[PDB]
Amino acid sequence: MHRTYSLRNSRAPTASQLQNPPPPPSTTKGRFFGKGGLAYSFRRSAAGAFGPELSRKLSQLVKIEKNVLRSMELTANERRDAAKQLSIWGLENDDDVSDITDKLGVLIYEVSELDDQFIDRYDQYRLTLKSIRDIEGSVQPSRDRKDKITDKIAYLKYKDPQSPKIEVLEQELVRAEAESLVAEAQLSNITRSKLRAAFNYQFDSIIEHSEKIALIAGYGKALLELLDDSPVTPGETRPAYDGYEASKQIIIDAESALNEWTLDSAQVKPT
Amino acid sequence: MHRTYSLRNSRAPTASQLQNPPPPPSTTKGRFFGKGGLAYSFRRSAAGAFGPELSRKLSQLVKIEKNVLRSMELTANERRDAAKQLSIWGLENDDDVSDITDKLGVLIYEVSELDDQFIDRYDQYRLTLKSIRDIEGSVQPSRDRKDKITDKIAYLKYKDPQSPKIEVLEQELVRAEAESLVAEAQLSNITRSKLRAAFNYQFDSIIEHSEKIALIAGYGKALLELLDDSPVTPGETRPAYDGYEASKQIIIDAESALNEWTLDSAQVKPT
Amino acid sequence: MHRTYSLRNSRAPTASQLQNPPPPPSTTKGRFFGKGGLAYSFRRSAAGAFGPELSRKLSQLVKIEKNVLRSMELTANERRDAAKQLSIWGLENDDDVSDITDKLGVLIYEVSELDDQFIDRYDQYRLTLKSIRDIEGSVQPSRDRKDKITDKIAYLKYKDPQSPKIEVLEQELVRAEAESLVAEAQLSNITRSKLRAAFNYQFDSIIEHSEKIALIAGYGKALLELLDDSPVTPGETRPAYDGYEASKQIIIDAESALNEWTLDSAQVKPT
Repeated sequence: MHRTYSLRNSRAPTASQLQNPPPPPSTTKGRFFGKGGLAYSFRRSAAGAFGPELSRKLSQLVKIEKNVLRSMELTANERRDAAKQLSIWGLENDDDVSDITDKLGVLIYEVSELDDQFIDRYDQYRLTLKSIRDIEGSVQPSRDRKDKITDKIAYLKYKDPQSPKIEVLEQELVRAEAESLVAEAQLSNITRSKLRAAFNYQFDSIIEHSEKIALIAGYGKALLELLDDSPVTPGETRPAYDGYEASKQIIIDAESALNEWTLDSAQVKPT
Repeated sequence: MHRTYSLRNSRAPTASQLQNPPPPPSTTKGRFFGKGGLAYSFRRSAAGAFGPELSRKLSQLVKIEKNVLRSMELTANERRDAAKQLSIWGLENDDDVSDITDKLGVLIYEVSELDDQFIDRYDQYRLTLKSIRDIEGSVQPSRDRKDKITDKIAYLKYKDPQSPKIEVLEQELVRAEAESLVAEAQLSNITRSKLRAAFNYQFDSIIEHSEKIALIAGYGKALLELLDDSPVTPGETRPAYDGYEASKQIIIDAESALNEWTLDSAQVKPT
Repeated sequence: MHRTYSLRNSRAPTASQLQNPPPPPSTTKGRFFGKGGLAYSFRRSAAGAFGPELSRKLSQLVKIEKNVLRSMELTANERRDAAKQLSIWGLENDDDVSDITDKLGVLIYEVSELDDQFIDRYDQYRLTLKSIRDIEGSVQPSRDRKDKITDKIAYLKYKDPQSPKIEVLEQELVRAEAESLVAEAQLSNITRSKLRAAFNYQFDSIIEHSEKIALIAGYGKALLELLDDSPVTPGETRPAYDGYEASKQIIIDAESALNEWTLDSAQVKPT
């Protein structure tokens, strides 16, 4: 988060924000529950009511992550349709305009397919989170039994300190305690391992997607440079278009670079 | 109290009062019962009517202390709101003015949170007072029984000095007396211990809060020094503001000093 | 604010918080509107509805500050009553206990009177804020007239560009603009001056109050040291109390130090 020490819900402008004023807030921000509907909210609340207490939060996280994946795939499909129909509109235009919008449509198609691949990786990470949820929520009943048996032992001791069940219940409490402390140890180990692996995978997918999208954007801007933005004076003829070969090579190079990209090929250097 | 030997309800001016004349009395001192309402007064009176006689005063003290804590938390919340909305007003002003009032709002926010922490400590001390009230008010019925039984013994002796109940009642009086004198001894011991511990805790919290507020005030005055109070002549332009970094470091240092403060780090030296 | 970069509504423990675990949250935090009543809320909302737009926020700040002052004076009076009745309870106790609680009552009385003095200073600062509110809210109608006249000029120009009123209205717009830009300049100057002076006064009062309360707390802890916390074994006699002279000199020294305190005598050194 970028907030400086102030009560303001506004952050100090960065270098990009200093370069130009930020655009006004989106006009599509309507008034609603802030999420669109209620069925997924009911699912989330059910995850927050019925599940075991100590696993309830992680089950809710898994459900919300599934919602995020659903929304991401839906918006990727919608972006694909938008690119297709944008190029459809650009078909009946100037030949230069038609070619430029067609190539932009292909680039957005690549962006959509890369989004789909990142979505598959994101679902793999979500499955890992589901696995850690499962193991930890199945290790919870050990401590549940420990708490129940210690409460029963306290109640029996208060009611009848000389009851014969005291010794056997004490052995059982010891046994659940040996079952439980070291189970906590194993749970911590597996939680650390699974969390580290899943988040490393997720961040590798994130950086790969970001770098591929950045390369696509750079190639698209270089190809936009090809577009002739010089206006033609009223009443004049249309100059001939000869950018088929240049955009031809540009899209060829974009595909070649996308094939060539590797995890080590990432040029992002954190400091 | 600062009153010198005079009938005056006025005290000799101190060095601070000698430096400048004291401000006139507050204009918000309206006419009322002096406390605002009646429900808490009814609660206090009920504490002063229904409880056991010797514990009634301490129960009243606990109730009044709860009232004080309620008022303190309410005024802390109101001060927080005042700081927020003051900085809100200062948003639409000069950039230097906006920054200075924003940082002042953060400082008052820190003052409010420190007040909340002191309030938690004060409630812990109030709980200790409640504990001493409970033990002492539960030890009162021992002396109540002693007084009742000695009155009964005197009445029986006057009515019938040869009654057979005289001997058994005398044994019971002895027994309550052995129950009561040493109970007074234990009550004195526990009262001393609890009072000393609770008041030491309260005074430690008080000095910690005072020192933190003093550091906040000093940093705030040093930051007010950053404000450009030089007036600009009519019709002239606004000089550029460059105090972001200086206040940046000032608030950083204030937070660092607040973290660094310890009980031994207090620089107040009573003589 | 002490929050580190995390979504947690919890701050990293400081040195004092590292020394001992923080006390649990206060048990007096009931369920209500969070402020106690509704009449002051109605007053605040009226300040936020009826006043001029650009002065509405500052008028609300003044009203909320008046509420804060009212609450502070009420809680100071309640603390005074609490100290008095605490010493009242301590009257019927051990002679050492009676003396120690009486002196503690005097110390809390001093704290209350210092709170009253700080309240007077705080009301002076609030009056300064009221003054800046008044001048700025009275300079707002100049820009109000400027906006009204420019809207009227635009409407007249659209309706009839050749209307004779165009020239006179244009002169009037120029005149309000000469009235308004330099009025903005003067408003910025007076706002800077008043804000700096008022906040310097407020912070001086704050640091003075904090230092006096810290000295009171230190003297009170040194006097608590005088209390004999050694328990007496059951069945034994009460050792004689001889702490009249020591507490005598301690309270004398506390009064002398309170008289001796000056603004320059403050030992708080911000870094």
